[PDB]
Formats: sequence, C-alpha cells, structure tokens
Amino acid sequence: MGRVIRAQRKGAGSVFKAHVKKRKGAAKLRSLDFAERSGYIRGVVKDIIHDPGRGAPLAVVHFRDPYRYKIRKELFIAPEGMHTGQFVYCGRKATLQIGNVMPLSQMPEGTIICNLEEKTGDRGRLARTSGNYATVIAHNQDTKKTRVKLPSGAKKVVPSANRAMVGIVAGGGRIDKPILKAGRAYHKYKVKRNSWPKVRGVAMNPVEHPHGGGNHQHIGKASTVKRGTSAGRKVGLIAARRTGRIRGGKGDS
RNA sequence: AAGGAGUCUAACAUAUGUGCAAGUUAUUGGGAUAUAAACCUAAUAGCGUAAUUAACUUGACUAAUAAUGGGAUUAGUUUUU
RNA sequence: CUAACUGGAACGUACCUUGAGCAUAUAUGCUGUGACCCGAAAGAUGGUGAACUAUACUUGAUCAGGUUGAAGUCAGGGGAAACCCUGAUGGAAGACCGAAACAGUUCUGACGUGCAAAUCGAUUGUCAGAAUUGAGUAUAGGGGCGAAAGACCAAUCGAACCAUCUAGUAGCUGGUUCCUUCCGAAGUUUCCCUCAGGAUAGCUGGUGCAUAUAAAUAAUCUUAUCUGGUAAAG
RNA sequence: AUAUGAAGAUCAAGGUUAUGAUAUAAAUGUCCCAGUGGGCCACUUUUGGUAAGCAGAACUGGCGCUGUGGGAUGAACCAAA
RNA sequence: GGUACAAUGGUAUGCGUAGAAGUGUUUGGCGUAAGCCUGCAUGGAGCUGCCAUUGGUACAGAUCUUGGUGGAUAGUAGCAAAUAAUCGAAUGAGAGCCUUGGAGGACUGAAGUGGAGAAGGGUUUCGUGUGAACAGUGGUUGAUCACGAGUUAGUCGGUCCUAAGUUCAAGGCGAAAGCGAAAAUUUUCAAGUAAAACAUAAUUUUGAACGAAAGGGAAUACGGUUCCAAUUCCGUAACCUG
RNA sequence: UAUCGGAAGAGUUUUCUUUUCUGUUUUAUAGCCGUACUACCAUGGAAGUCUUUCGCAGAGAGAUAUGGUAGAUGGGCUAGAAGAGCAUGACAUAUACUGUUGUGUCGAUAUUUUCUCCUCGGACCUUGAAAAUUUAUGGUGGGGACACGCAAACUUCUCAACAGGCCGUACCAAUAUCCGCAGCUGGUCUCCAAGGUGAAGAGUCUCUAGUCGAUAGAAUAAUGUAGGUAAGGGAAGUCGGC
RNA sequence: AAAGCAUUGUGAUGGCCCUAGCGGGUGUUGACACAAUGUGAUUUCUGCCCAGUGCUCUGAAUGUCAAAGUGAAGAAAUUCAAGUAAGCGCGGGUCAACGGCGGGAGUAACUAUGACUCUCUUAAGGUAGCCAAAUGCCUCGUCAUCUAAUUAGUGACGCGCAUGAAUGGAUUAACGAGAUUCCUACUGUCCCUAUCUACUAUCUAGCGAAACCACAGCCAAGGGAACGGGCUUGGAAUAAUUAGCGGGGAAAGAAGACCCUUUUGAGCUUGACUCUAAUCUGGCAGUGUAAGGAGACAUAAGAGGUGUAGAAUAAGUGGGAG
RNA sequence: GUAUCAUGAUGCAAGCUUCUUGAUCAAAGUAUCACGAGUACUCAGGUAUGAUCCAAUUCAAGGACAUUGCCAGGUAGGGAGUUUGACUGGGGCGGUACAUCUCUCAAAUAAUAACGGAGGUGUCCCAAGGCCAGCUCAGUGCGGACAGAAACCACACAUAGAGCAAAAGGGCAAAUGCUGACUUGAUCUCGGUGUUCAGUACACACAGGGACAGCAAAAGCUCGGCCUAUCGAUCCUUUUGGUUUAAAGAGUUUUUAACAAGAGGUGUCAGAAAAGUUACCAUAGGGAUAACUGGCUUGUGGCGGCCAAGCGUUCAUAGCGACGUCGCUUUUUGAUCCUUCGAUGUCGGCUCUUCCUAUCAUUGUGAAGCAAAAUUCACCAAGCGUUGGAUUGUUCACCCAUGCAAGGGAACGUGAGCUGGGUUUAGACCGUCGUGAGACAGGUUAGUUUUACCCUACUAAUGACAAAACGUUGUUGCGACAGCAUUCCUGCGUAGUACGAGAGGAACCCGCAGGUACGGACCAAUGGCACAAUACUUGUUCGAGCGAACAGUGGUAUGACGCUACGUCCGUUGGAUUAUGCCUGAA
Repeated sequence: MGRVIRAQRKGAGSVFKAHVKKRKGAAKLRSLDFAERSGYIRGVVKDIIHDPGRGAPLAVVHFRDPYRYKIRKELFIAPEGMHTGQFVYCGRKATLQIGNVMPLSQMPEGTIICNLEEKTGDRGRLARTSGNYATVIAHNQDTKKTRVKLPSGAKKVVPSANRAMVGIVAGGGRIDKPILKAGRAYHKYKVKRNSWPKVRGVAMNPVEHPHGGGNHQHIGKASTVKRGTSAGRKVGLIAARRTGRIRGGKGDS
C-alpha cells in the first residue's frame, strides 16, 4: 500500500479540528429585518475586543430589538477608526460614514467597503480579515448588479440589495512584522489549528508521501499534479497553470 | 518412565478367496416375528448379456450341424492303425 | 415416374467371430479427503486495546541562587542649530551560569545466568522555555499519530493484539516403533516454467501359468560371409 | 500373349539333424509392482584447463549396498565375497 | 513365516484368597531369534491356552510430548550499592539481627530515610497467641500463621455545576448490526401563571442526560479522650440550610 | 527564625564562664476602635509649573493644599479565656479511686527565601474558561397604609422552637503494603520544611524526628571494581589527549 | 523543525480533505484567509533551456471517437451507415514544474599558450561563483605552509572521473555533549612501573542456584569428510584435591539476520499484468409552462405543368359519339 | 411637495429614529354599547379605533438546470491482487550451448558430454519445380585489325580442378551442370515404414495401392526443390467441403452447431497471460551454492643447478652472464568447491610465547681484479639481537633519527585477551546512475563487542591407602631425569704503528676501563607510596578551655617500619668436534 498521508487526515477530524474554545462568538452583520430595508437602526459600540486566532479586532455593538423588549448584542468585524461609544447606523438610509453598514446600491462608485455579503441577507461573508477591503467598481443601475473588486485582485459581480460596512477593517497590516521565532509561530497557531511545524514530504518516507523516499532528497517526478487526481496523490502543485518566478506584470486590472 | 507417527473413507485396478452363473446383486422399502440381529419377499434399478457413429441412420454370413472360419504349433482321449 | 432393396472393393475400429459375468472379502497400487507424524513467513473474517507511548483538547500543578543589562526615564556637560557625549536609573531577551525537575553525551566505565528483559556510577545537555507535569477527554489497525526515525500505538510494529477460518499449504528439513528366512536395485532415456521435483522407459519383487516314476531352443568360441576408416601408413 | 512366371495349396523321394561347449530350468503374462532417476573410484582411450584430491565423456571392472585376509593406517588397491 | 499387546465370537466339564494381574530376582530352563515357561520373594481379585475375526497393536532418536531425576555442586556461582555498630541485661530450648528495654558511637540532615495525602492496594491496621512453612543467614519477632477486634460527620469529601467531550432522542441512512452518525433530530417538539376578554391570552425549538474525590460550589473550631477512630467521639464555644 | 532583658527550672563547674539550655501559649466565632494603600467628595484655582515613585505616574477633562467618605485590606483592646484550657514548674496525698501554691512578662530584628493582602507594571501576529448560584437597580401595573389609634409586617432587624437523610473514612503510600513474575538499587501526582557556613532550597556539618534494615566472622593472596599519590620527562601513548 | 523566501489552488452551488450511506472537517472560516508544496536566518546573488515528461489553456475543431438516439436493407434476429461527449492527437503557455546545460581542427618573432578563424551539431551547450571540498577515479595530484620527519591540516592552482545557482550557488557574526587539525596549559596516556585504601575474591558458619552434558577428556606423526580425545604407530600412564588461568574442547548461546535455492512470503516503487474507489464526460429518468425563430412533414386548399402532328401548346384526358 | 396645471388633470417624490455611550416592553386618548350594587350614591367591562385596505406564497436567490438514480466512455500506483523463465564451474552480468543443420570431437557399426572447436537456419523459388533433346565446365596453349593484363571470333588440350538458392559434407559429365521445347505431379486419396523415439506426437523423408494429368517416338515410374536443415498441439477464430447431419412437439427459410481438410501461434520452439526494488525485511532449506580458515593446484612473482654468446684494459666463470634448459617455492595471487550455512566470531594494531632458515649482524672460516681501510662472493652456522618517531585503520614501500650493524617468514598465531580505527545492519549527507522505490565493489559522519563456576592444558598449592630391595616417626644426604642464560657494543693502551709514493690506516691479537639489553637478588644510601603517627588549618558540634569528633582519607605538610626502581650488588665452564687449515701416507 502506503499509509494515509498527512493531507488526507486533516479532513477526518480529530487532532486537526479548530481550537475554538476561547474564541469570542462568530462575527457577522445583523439580519435583514425591516429596519435594514426600510430605514436604519442605530447601534452603540460598547467594547472593541480581540478574537483569539482572528487577527482583526471585533466590536461589540448593542442594538435594541424592534419587536422584543431586550437588547441585542452584535459582534461585528471592526472598521478601522471605530471606537467605543460611537454610533453605528445599519439600514437602507444609512449615511455614508465609517462604519455604517448599508446596501451596496446606496454607495457611490469607488467606495471602499468591508464585511460584504456574498448573497443577500447572509450576514457578512467577504473582505473581513485584517487590513482588507472591497471597492465598489460600478453599478449597472437596472438589472441591479453592482460589480465589486475583491482583495484577490479578482472582480466579482454582487447584487445591489446586499449590505457591506464602509471602511477598511482594523488591525492592518499584521503581516509585515517578521515572526523571527519558531516559538512565536507556535503561539500564532495554538489558537488556530494543527497546521504544524510542517515537515516536508520530501523528508518523509515513500509510504507517507508521494515525494518521500529517495537516497538523495528530491521530488523525483513533476510536482504539478492534475486537478482530478484524487487524494492521497493531490500533493505538490494542485492543477498549476504555470510555475517558476513571475518575471512580469500580471496584476489583473 | 509413560505417550508418540502409513489410518479411515469414496472410487477404480490387478490378484486371490467364496457363492451363484446368462446371469447376478434382498439391503431403498415391505413383510414375518424372538430383537439395531436373523428370516421372507414384490416391483424396480445397477452392472452384464451389442456394438458403432459427430450425428442421422444402422447393427454382427445361408453352424437347425463348424469356439474365431481356415492354417500352423499343438498336453490329453476305450481314441485309431 | 415418386420411392425402398440389391453388386464389387479398400481402409479404419476400445466392435464381432456362440456368452462370463455379477455380488462379496482380503492384500496391493493410483487418486481425492488433515491423508504417515511434526513444522512455516503468509492470507481472510469478526473483535480488543491510547494503564505504555504519540498528538490534540479541557482543567490543574510546579521550576534555588546568581550573571548580564535592551527600550523608557532623570541629571549633567558641549554645540548657532541639527543633535551629540558622560553618569545614573530601569530591568527587557525562545540571553547566560547553575539547584530542583526533565533529559541521555562520553567513559564505547560498572553490571552483562543483573538490583534491572535498559539498570548503576561518574561526566555531560537544558533549566522561565516551541519548558515539565497530573487527572479528564479525543484519535484504533491497511487505521491512528508523528518538529519524520518507518518512529510510536501496553517488554509486540515496514501493518498491534486476540479468537476463528485452520490439523491453511510445503517439489523442503526431521522422525517414523518386533524377529528370522528368501530375492535384490537405481543414479540412465525421453519429456515437462522442468534443473532439491515428477511422469516415462529401464533396473526389482511378488504372483502365476504353458511346457517332471529331441531335430525344444537359447547364449561366449570355430567356420562362411558382409560391414568399418581408428591405430599404423602417406 | 505362359491360367512354365511369382507366391500359395497338395501328393511324391530323401541313412546318421548337419561346428564346439553349456543348460544357472528356460517360455510367457499380469501387479506397469516397490525403490531409483545427486552418484563416485580405477586401468585404457579422451576433451577442456598452466595445473588440480579440477571439469567433461567412451569401455569394462569396482565402492555405494560388504564383512573378512594383505597394503602400519585407509570407500575403491591386491586376494577373496 | 514367526513372535509381543488389547479386544470380540467360540472353545478348554481351563486356573484363582490353599493367593489372580503386576513387580522384584545369582531359581532352573527352552527357543537361531522376537519371546516363553518355571521357582522363590512381595502383592491382594481377577486372569490365561486354543480356533476365528480384529484393532487407537510393538519405540532410542522427532532441538518429540508430559513428568521425574543425575552430575555440575553443599561448592573459586553466589548471598559485597545506600558509612556502623559495640557493651551489658532480661526473655528463651536456642539470640548479632527483626525481640525488647538501657547505655553508647554513628547516619538520613531536612529538596529527609521526618510528618501527611492523591492514584493504586484491600485488612496489610491493632491487641493477644504462635508451630511448620515464608522473611534467599538466624528469628523468641513479623506486612507470616491462629484468634479477637477496629473505620462514627448537617460543617471534611462525595453527592450539586458545567468544561473538553459523551451517551441516547427520528431528519435521516444502512440488508441489518448499527452508524469507530452526532444525530441537533422532531405536528403544538420549550416556558409562563394572587392565571383573563369578538383566540382564554402575552413569550420561547440547540431536544435530553452524563462527564472534575485538583476547576466552580452553603456552614467549625479548640481542648480532651483510644490497644485500635477522629475538623466525625467527649466537653466547650460557634455556624449554615430549611 | 534570631537578639536583648525579667520570672521558673535544667545542664557544665579542677579551672573558667552575671554562663549554656528549655519552655515563657491563646482557635473558630464575634463586638469595638484604629491603618497599609487606593479611589472618591467638598473648598479652591496652579507657569517662576508643581505633587510624586525603587520605577513612572499624575493635573485647567481641575494639581498642591486643608477637611471629609469608602474599602474595618491585612492588625491591636474586649468577649470566648472559668488566675480557663494548655504547657513549664514548687510541694502534698500509698492502688488507699486526689486536692494545691505559683508562673505564663517586656522590648526590638530581618525574613528577596515562606504564605497571604494590597499596589503598580511588563511580554504577546499568544490577550489568558463556562454554568448552577447570588445581588443591586430600573420599569409598568398591582399590592399595603387610614389616628384621636388599633396596628403591623414571605418582615433584607433581634431572638426562640425543631430538623439535617445516603455513601467513603482503618492502614500503607513504598529500599517491605502500589506496578515491574519477588520484601526487585527500577518506576509512580502533591503538602509542610530548623540551625551554622554561605550568593544560595548548593555542598559540608548539626537540632526536631527517624534509623542502624541491607548473611555474618576471620584474613587482607592474585585478578578485579571504586578511590589516591608518584622522581625525571611531558602525549614520545593512542585511530584519536580516550 | 524554524524564521525568512517563493510557487500553487480557491470569491463559496468554492478549494482541500473525510464518509458505506446519510452526511461532515477546515468553519465561531472568507484572500493580511484557508489549503497544497519546495527552499531554509541575515548578506550577496538566483545564468541559459519548454526538445523529452508533467501541468495548463473560452481555447484547434474533425484525425480519432462510447452508449443512447436517428436512417437504410431484411420475414425478423440483426448486419451495415451517417452524425457524434470528454479524453487523446494537433496548437499555445509555463522550469523558485520534473530535469538538462557539446565536440574537432588550425593559428602570436625561442619554445610554450591560444585573445582570433573555420566547422560539426543542441531545447539550451554549465553563466556568476566555487573546488582535489563531507563532492576528484587517477592520487599520498602539483606548489606553498605547518614538522626533525605529515597518505593528515590550512592557503592556493584547476580541460572539474562525476561542481554549480530556491534540484539553491557563494559566504557568514553569534550558537553547538557535531566532524577535523595545530599550538599552549596540564597530567601515570606513555617511558615503566610502584604503592596506599575500600569492597570483593579468599577461609569459615548458615543458606543455596543455573547454563551446559553421545561417551568422555595427555600428546606427536600418519591416514581419514582434506585440522582426532577415541583409529593406527609411537611417546608414555598413580589417588583425592585447593586457588588461579583463558591454549584448547573447530566451548556455550541462537533450525546463519550474509550468499544461493523454493514455480514460499511481505514492505515499497513504477504505466509490469489485470482491476478499483473517487473524479470528469455523454445519455435516460424525475421533468414541468411558455414564447420567438423552426427545417411548412403532414394536413384545410388552390391554380398553373408544353416532341414531326392536329383546332393550336390535350400536365394528363378516358368514359364519350352530343 | 416640484415641472405640468384655471381649482383640477397629470407624471415625479415622499408620508418618521443622525448634534451626544440616557431611557423605551405592560395604550393613553377618543369611538361604542355598557347607564349595573347603592339611591341619588363607593361604584364597570368589552369591541372598534389609535395601528388604512385587499390579496397570500415566510422571504431571498437559483430553477427544469444542479443534485440524485441507472448505463456509457475517459482518467486513475490514491488503493487492491498478482507476476517478474530456465540454463549457468556461486548468483547478477554476458550469452543461448533452449527448437534445429553440417564438419569435428568420437576412441574404424550405430550411440556418446562440456558456456569444447568451425560454421549455418527461421528464408528463397512459375523456375531455382516436372521432363525430353541438344550441349560441356575450371582453367591452359597457339592464334585473329582497332583490341592491351583482360572485350570478341575460332582451333587444340582439358577427371570435373567448374557449376548446382545450398552452411559444411557427400554426390553428379551424351548429368543433377549450360541452353532451348512443351509444361503444373508444388495434384487427389488411403494406409504403411524410416528418423527422433517412450519405439509417443508433430514434422521431415521414404516405399506402395487407387485415381487423374505432364513430358517423351517410346521405355520411362514426375506425389516439389540432387541428398542431409528451412518449423508448430488442445481451446478459439476462420475458409473450403459435402450438394450434408442435428437444435429432442412438427414443418419452412435465416441463424447457430457438428463433422472432413487447411490457415491464424505459441522461437522458453511438446506450446503460462506477466516489471522493478528491500540496507526495514520474513520463512522453509542448502555446505547440492558463494564470502574467510583448512586441503589440492600454480599459470604470476621470486630462489637455486647445467650449457657458455659474451661482459670484465688484457682474462668465458674474481665478480658476472644472453638464447635455451631442468627443478624448488603458494605465502601474495588466481583456479578449485572437498569439510563447515540447527553459525569454526570476519582486517589491523596492542600483548605474549614458541619455531623455521631462504644468514642482515656477530663467532669460526675459504675467496677476490684482498696493500691498509672499506667492501664483495661463498662455507659451517639459527646461540644472542634485529629499535624510537611523523603521516595513514592499514598491510608493504617511503620519511626523520639512533644505531658496530637495522634479515626474511611460520601456528589466516593470538576478539569468553583487549581495542574497535578499516570493513559491514538499521540514522544521515554529497557525487554519478535510476522515471521511481532504490544502487555504488565511490566518499563522509554516528552507531550494545555477552558467558568459564566444567574437562584438559598451564601455573602455583597440598598430598592418603597400598606397592613396597619391606614398621613407625624424625634428621642429614644422593642423582636419574626434566629445565637450562647471559649478551652484543664502546673508549684508552696497542698505534699514527704494521701497510702504503702519499692520502689514509689496522680501538689489530692481547691487556685495561665502562655501557646496552636481559637475568637473579637486594634495601645501607637516594628516589616513589603513607604509622589516616604528628603539626597546622576550613566548616560544624561538644557553655568555654584539650595530644575531641564528623566531612566514607576534610585538606595541606613532614613522615619511621615495610614494600619498592628511577638505585645498588652479582652474572660461568670443560669435552667430542662442524666449516677449514695440515701432518703422516698410499692405491
């Protein structure tokens, strides 16, 4: 045979689950009730907090319930510049200021946004890491499909009734500090998951990896593998259009 | 010191024993009783008495009296001189 | 006319040429069954284990004494300015030395039918850390888990352990149990995925049977005849 | 062109079975019966190899399977089973 | 062809507590041989010759199997890590021990060889008695052996709460077992009432439970007491819950 | 823990030593008064800036200053406390089933080394549990209460009466109670923690406590195992200063 | 392992992975993320090659080309026939994908050497560097250094068996129970051994194993299965024992873990032979409702269709002889 | 409320929360019945409204596509199972000795082996088959213009010297060769035989019978190739063939089947369908089989003896010694496969002992082209000796040096003697190779070395009963036998002597004085070890004070006795006589 490789085991569960014990509670926008469609709803920021693992801060915002008699307590993903004690307005008639969240039709073009809904009403699925944003490229006024530009470079078409919060997200830009320290990546990852000290497959044994094995330590065959090559072979470069260093300008804009 | 390794069975072959012999073998059953034995027995069936041919067909000379017809080699026989 | 029968052959045959068989016993022999007895590395099915160890999670616990002296701060000097220079303060760092603890370098020391199926002694490594650790909890076998050695998963690991299939198979090693009498081998032939093995023929024995108060034949010489290209000869 | 060939089938006529020595009884079937299918040594002849207590063959005799006498000793030599 | 073993069918008007089988043996023999017959000694209730038919039928070997035993060897195997005991006394059958008490020299040296707990253990604790075996020497002692006893709570814990997680609940699925599912399944699947009016009327679905003698979590301390138990008994003074 | 005094005993005394030693105690619970530090409040208005820390830290968003509040953090007085009880100590009373007199007092160290309490910081692409449980506040209704006095109060106050079930609990916790086949130099989670030296929980030595348990005795050959020392030379040894 | 560096996939009806099936992990996720790999701090750089192989591309459409569907022949079975999906083939991209990176002659005033020329070829001919290296066979290379003496060390040199740039090249401070060399200090490592201590061993009293064993146990020579304790011939041969010893007993341990053989295995690899999960692709079903182009099949119908001749031009015209 | 509208038409917009970390939950109002106990009075709820109305599908994206169900193609070492020929002077590698043909081996019938030797086969052929007739070939000689070494024509000789698809062999002349003639017998059938052989198969040959045909006037006998090679089972598929047999209820046609004869193919050729690697490895065995020891063997090296071309001024052998020749030597080194695979520990070094002589040195000698010195050759000869280092794991060789002088080997001597550097398991790195797993006889680094207590042997220790040229128990002796030991160098004198033209020069013999190595003792001196004797001293402890203690010897210092070298003392003597030189003395 050979044994089940270390890529195939991460999907099975056990030691490869996410370390969600001290995480703070699933940040997402409000749900599109009636004030998010007819007018707006005022919220108050109560604290800014840190989700463990997630490098962007979160914000605890307190809305009132319009039908029940309690106080809703929403986790958001922090726009940079959001501070405690400030008001957040969510709705159709939100004014354009950070960090209001309003539908993507009530924005001008070129507006920088974060926490964008992929499909409408699904409470915040796009551009929500640390330092990242989307950009309203241009509406197509009827057919109602805004086009946005996403942090990949890629340029996607949304509808225009879904919501996004104005502003870049806070906590940017984390990734410029060197880690310097294996023990500081230990600490990075012990609140995330068991992506390891990633031992290289070329260092393993032929049982445990396609690349493992030889006397000298080499891949031995092409590292770009077919798309539907079906685990536990899909290692190396998964369906790679091209390789090598880019010597050229292929930003897609 | 005790234990410890060519067996049982199915099928066939040759050989020898035994019974009956164009036969043979009841042994699945049924009877009759005396006891898992022994006894009697119907109708079948197996094998044999007829083969050959892929098959379809066909099927072993006028011995009512010639052992295979004829020949050769032939133990024996009031044979027979 | 539609049809059947009739003539001569040759060749073939597990057939015929006036029945000899069937039932049963016993020995031998070939075959299939655990198959003379013992013996694998395997392979399948269903189970059992994370009390060791691995990793992860939850909740706890614990790590002398010193060394060194980063930013920040203070007071002085100096300079047109920019800003330098001296003292102190302070007490960072997967920093150092080392006790506990955790480890295992070297002696290739002791011991090596041991105190001990991994220990003893001395030297050494690390010691606030990607550190050590308890209980709970998760992951289970072509699976897990791995800072990766094919390591570890209960003294078991390049597929754990248990029970069954299973008396698995073995052209291979080993053993195969009373006496006397008589007869007495083979290591060659052909063929075989055959070369440590068969089947085959030869060599052996047993059991008969056909012929016992020549001119039947059969085997080494002489005779007759044919054959031969080696020694020698050239 | 011979129902003279050539084969065959019959009657005729033929002293003294037509070298030697032998007869372990020979003939013929069946169990295709068991074991065996590594051989090895020697004279003589041989091939390869520098050679070999090496490799490979022909011939007959041996050891294997065999004691005993001789070669001090010894599978095989000499003698004798 | 012959001989050993065990049986079955016949048979010997067989043998036997007046001594069968077995065993032992310088009793005497027979057989080429396997083996057989016999005397004596032990033994105490069964057994043999013949004809047939048999069978789990004969052992030196299998690094055979089970059991027992010998040398080696009463030992130049050995009982040498952790400093160390000695005097006198009593007991006793016997004393270097652990047996005791006295004196005395020493060690652990508190990061202990001191004093307590958690796992685990399960009566080992304690008193008296003690004989073999065990304590790799001894043993009058013992964690041994016999007998008798011993563990007391409103306050210490458990129990209660959840964690990581787990077991189940019919969406489901699978031939089923069961998912080495995690079901999150599921018409009102859950609450609420000094309980109502032209629906009584306001509200909520992640069901459920387990999982911490180290996390969370009400309340107690002292002095005394026993051969053996104490934040538990006794006395005293408090405290919590209802 | 250590110093120094007082009262009460003890130890040494040939010589010295107003010596050396020992003990010299006060639980939970609760009434009081105060304090370490921190925050706050009132007054008032700061540059000629000042208050302040080991450190920085703070102030026209109100410093210094003076007077108050809170946190009874963590302590002293009293109650428990019966010259209690306890402990040291002077007599008396035979097991004749018991009484008693005295003590228990001052001061002051430094514990970077223990435990707690409070403060103020730092490291971090690491930000450091959840639930029962409990309280305060706010809100609409609704509840009560009336003076010529009768009351009240699941009453967040004080006291009284009653009750508190189940199960564990002994002992060891390891050179002899557990795992390693064993009375096995192995392994196995914590708590307390004296003095002298000293930087020190080091090493060495000692007090409390504990133990002398490792078969003994004789002798001290070879070879060994562990430990020393060595003239002159100095790595010539050795694969290699092992 | 790491930090740094780079590449890859993925905007969610997604990527990756689990699952028998349902369904799940990442995911309390969202490109500064998740996942897949190589390289391995900094410094300095990272040459050329897309021929082979792998990966990749709306894209090349017709070489190949499945079932289903459609057409034809036959009484049917059925046989032929077109058009056919991915994949392949053809075309493009890509090397911090896998990997690779040449010879032969002739020439400069003594010789020597080859800046220069010609030519054969290749996808590209090994660049910057570096080197007898932990990588150089020859080999103990040659020169220097280090020593009295160096197959070692260090510095150079370079036609380099067989160096070479994220298959990373060249360096590099600090760091190291890593490998190596020299000098100092130091010593019993040595010359070259001696002695002292503890505990053994030892002797005793008590207690008491095991491994092992054909039989056993002095040799020399011979012969022998080619190295005897035993045989043959010699030499020779006296009990019972103690502590040592390590010649022998081809001593013990352990059915050689090396080699070979077995028509015995296992682990791993690869396009070995044959399969398979998953994936992609086409077809059918679930699978409906419409419009507009569809190729007007067929139908509700309609007219027109052209030899000599004759009334001419009857698509055709016979019933017909008014 | 804005364009647009004289007050309405009419599109467009809206009807309300954005200065500030407060708070909001439970309807007030009107509307409407209610107008009820009490007598004018304490004393009351519903619905609508506030909060417009009607629809209904909780909204939103997809949407007849996805997904799923079922077939089809493709991809797929992710995964499964399995296979990787034999032979073989070990296996891998090479090859094919594997099916076959000829010559030889092969020893005069036939048979006959090796990875013996020399080659051949897997085809070619409408003629190169069949048959008649005619013809003579290799070469050679004399000739014939161009024309010669050869062109062609022609004569004479030609035993095959040519030719025959033939690899070799046999064979062959009015042919089996060369040329023409017609031709299809390279046909159909049925057996039988030869070879190989088991007396099986195929296949190849043969000899016949039955046809039908070719050539020839005819006899003739043509059944492929002049002869010896040129090739292939079952199952399957596929033709030809009867003018067929069957499909099992019966006819008919298609289809299928069956039977006869071919073809399609198995080259491992009596005929599986088949790639690696394992250093992570397992099992059964094998001394039928390698790796080392032992045995035989010696081509290779060297060491000897004959002959004497010659070298050596002259001289063949003072010293050599060509071309030949005959031996010895295995250890290197091959060759071998006999013993060992239920295991003989596999290189070196260290240690330690013994043996050989193939003699380096020394003793005793003989010889030189020997004056002396130095050397060379040889003889008797194995007694003593044959060292210290640098580099390398080495082993030889080389280097520094000492040395009067620096010989060669044996028990593969020696791992329960050690060491563990080489080599050689699992870890690892580089170079080349490989697609890969992996390989390297290339480099590099790290990597458990077990047991004696048995018997001998050896070394030391005791030692009884008996037998006894004779008891017990002491004392003094004896020697058989076994062991066996000393050794080389130096310096003075000899002596600047002999010798030599000189230069150089006998450390000649002998005498003397020492040293090396080894041996056997010893301790007066000196050196080393510590009466744990004594002094001091650190820490602790004893109230202080001592020739107290503890710290497994606290540490330093001196240190008798004793042991001990690095010191001291001692270390021999006769006989037969080898090599050689002679005497006497012949045959």
